Amino acid sequence: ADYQGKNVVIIGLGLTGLSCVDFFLARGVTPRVMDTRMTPPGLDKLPEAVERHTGSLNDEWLMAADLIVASPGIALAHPSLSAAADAGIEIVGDIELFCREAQAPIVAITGSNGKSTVTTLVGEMAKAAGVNVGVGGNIGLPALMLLDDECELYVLELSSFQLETTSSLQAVAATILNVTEDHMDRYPFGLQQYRAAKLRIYENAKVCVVNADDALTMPIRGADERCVSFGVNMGDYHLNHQQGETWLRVKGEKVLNVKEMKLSGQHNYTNALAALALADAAGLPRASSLKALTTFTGLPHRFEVVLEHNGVRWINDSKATNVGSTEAALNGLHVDGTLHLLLGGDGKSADFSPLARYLNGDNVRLYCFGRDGAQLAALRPEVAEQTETMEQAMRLLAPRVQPGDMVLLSPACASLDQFKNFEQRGNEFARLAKELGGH
Ligand SMILES: Nc1ncnc2c1ncn2[C@@H]1O[C@H](COP(=O)(O)OP(=O)(O)OP(=O)(O)O)[C@@H](O)[C@H]1O
Ligand SMILES: [Ca+2]
Ligand SMILES: [Ca+2]
Ligand SMILES: [Ca+2]
Ligand SMILES: [Mg+2]
Ligand SMILES: [Mg+2]
Ligand SMILES: [Mg+2]
Ligand SMILES: [Mg+2]
Repeated sequence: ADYQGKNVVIIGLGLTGLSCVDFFLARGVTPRVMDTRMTPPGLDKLPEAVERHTGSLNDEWLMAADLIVASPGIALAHPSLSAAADAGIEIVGDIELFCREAQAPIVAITGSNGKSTVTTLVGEMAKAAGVNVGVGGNIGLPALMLLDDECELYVLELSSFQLETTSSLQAVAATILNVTEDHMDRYPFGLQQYRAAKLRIYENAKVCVVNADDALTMPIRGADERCVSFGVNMGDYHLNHQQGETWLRVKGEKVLNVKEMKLSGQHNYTNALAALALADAAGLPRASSLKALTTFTGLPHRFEVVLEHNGVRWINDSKATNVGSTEAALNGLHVDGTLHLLLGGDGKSADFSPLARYLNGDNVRLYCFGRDGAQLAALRPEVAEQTETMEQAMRLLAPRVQPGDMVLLSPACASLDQFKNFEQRGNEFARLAKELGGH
């Protein structure tokens, strides 16, 4: 597209907004930028010629714009943006700008949880094929930074927020991995509204990869000829268990024993299936995509086995900051002895009820900590202990573990009551797992 001579205003001075600034500067357009934070991090990366306004939005800048480029972190519903749209001012986001310029096929991945794992996995499948693939859309590598005429394939992780401002995406393959109660703040009309944002990803997609086990991932008008499904018990791509073994199965044919993979957990096996369905639909060779499933290490803090010693697996699932993540970790969970389950932190007023139906059984112990520990111990008081901190809980369980056991940090809560971020929490869990379980 051609932006010469336009009055362009960018909202957000994070990495995403900075990538938008770079995009317009590379095209000879000097945009204006604003951020409601007084001193956003990106401020001191800006060139001198870019006018900037911080500490709030600048309504007259917005109302004079030819094009508003909104960070995903501000709502289309914010009064200033509603006022601009009422005036007929075009509002887009960075993904919309990307889609207008992308000259290679796009694989597009959204969902409440698992996006980063599936996105990275599809990227590995492309790399195994020798494809110069560009992988991004997370806050840490914004899509506009991927744009390059040498790129042969784009793999984008897309949030519901980015999708709300995107209209030009024509994915060669797209998925909604799952939809669970999250981002409730931004979706005042509930789960079907949050869903409608994610459903935009299928607009003009050539192939829709849907979750057979989550009907909210189906396209808005229902299943159609574009749809390929992945699931646990059935679907085009599904899981097969027998003789104590598990296989990935595609259209009636086993394709891989999961013992060749390095990921653990049924939900990561379904992530593998979704990734393979997307890669297949994108035209990547099956052989190299299966090879990627055997080399993919997984991402830190996502159901990550950090220690396996003396028959005890220690699993860092610190990135399970919400209930749907932990529920997925407990569903179909394979443990031969006792599960020692670490829950706690700032639960953000979540309903933890869903976790209850997994915590019966003679082989479960709960260790609950942080701000909301008491709520979590309430799930099943008989098998629960409550401490202030994760380290205290780990010291409580470490002398009790036996071969066959699993120690799972799947907190279902944010970490900010006691840690700088979930990465520090996961890193601390790994340090203590090795201190207490390695020797
Ligand atoms: N298919 C899945 N369903 C539910 N939870 C999952 C699934 N795959 C992974 N998880 C868990 O969800 C948490 C987040 O994983 P991941 O970082 O891949 O998600 P995401 O969608 O990228 O998240 P974000 O919205 O923060 O970008 C981790 O606990 C991971 O184990
Ligand atoms: Ca802002
Ligand atoms: Ca206590
Ligand atoms: Ca956190
Ligand atoms: Mg001024
Ligand atoms: Mg999210
Ligand atoms: Mg992510
Ligand atoms: Mg079902």
